[PDB]
Amino acid sequence: DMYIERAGDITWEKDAEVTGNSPRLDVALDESGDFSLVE
Amino acid sequence: GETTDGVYRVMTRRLLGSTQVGVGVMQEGVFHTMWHVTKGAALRSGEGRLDPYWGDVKQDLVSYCGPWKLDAAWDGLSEVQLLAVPPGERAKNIQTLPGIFKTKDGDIGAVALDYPAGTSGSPILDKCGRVIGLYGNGVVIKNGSYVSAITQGKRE
Ligand SMILES: Cc1cc(CO)c2cccc(NC(=O)[C@H]3C[C@H](N)C3)c2n1
Repeated sequence: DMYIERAGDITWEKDAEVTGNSPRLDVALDESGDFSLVE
Repeated sequence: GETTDGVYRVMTRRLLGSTQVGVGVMQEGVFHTMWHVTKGAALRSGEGRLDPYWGDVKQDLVSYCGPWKLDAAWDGLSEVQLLAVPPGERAKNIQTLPGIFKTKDGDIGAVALDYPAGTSGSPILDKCGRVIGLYGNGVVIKNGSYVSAITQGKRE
């Protein structure tokens, strides 16, 4: 049986760690809401 | 229960100790998370009970106490912030320029950041602080690394 606890406000934080790339991906979405790579 | 706007952890005791299964957003009295986190189960906010109101397994979204409220969209150009809330660890912004999921039905923002599954439901923000979608439904690429979609609902 699941419960929720607060973890913060929702705010943009200037000089946060900038990271990760920007890939363009061909994907399909099935009826179970799972994405897959088209190839 | 606590209805203050903000980001929350989704906890269960049904397993060993207390386990973080996901994350969500409280806005305008409605709690927003991903369907695979709760499976549409009711939630507790202290002594308050939260009852599912809307949900769609294909969108992998669900809302509690009212209709989906978050209607902000990636502009297609700007960097975003993932407000990650990992299990056992403090909330932490991570700035990134999102990639693209190309599908037969149109193009979706994507973020290339790998976090634990229990981070699912963490929101993604624009520069004005508005939630443009939730993290936790995506794909594993040639490498072995994870890429989440930017998943956004419709506000009626
Ligand atoms: C294999 C894997 C890995 C990570 C991190 O490494 C994940 C991180 C967050 C969410 C996941 N799950 C999903 O994308 C959806 C697919 C279902 N609807 C749940 C993750 N799956």
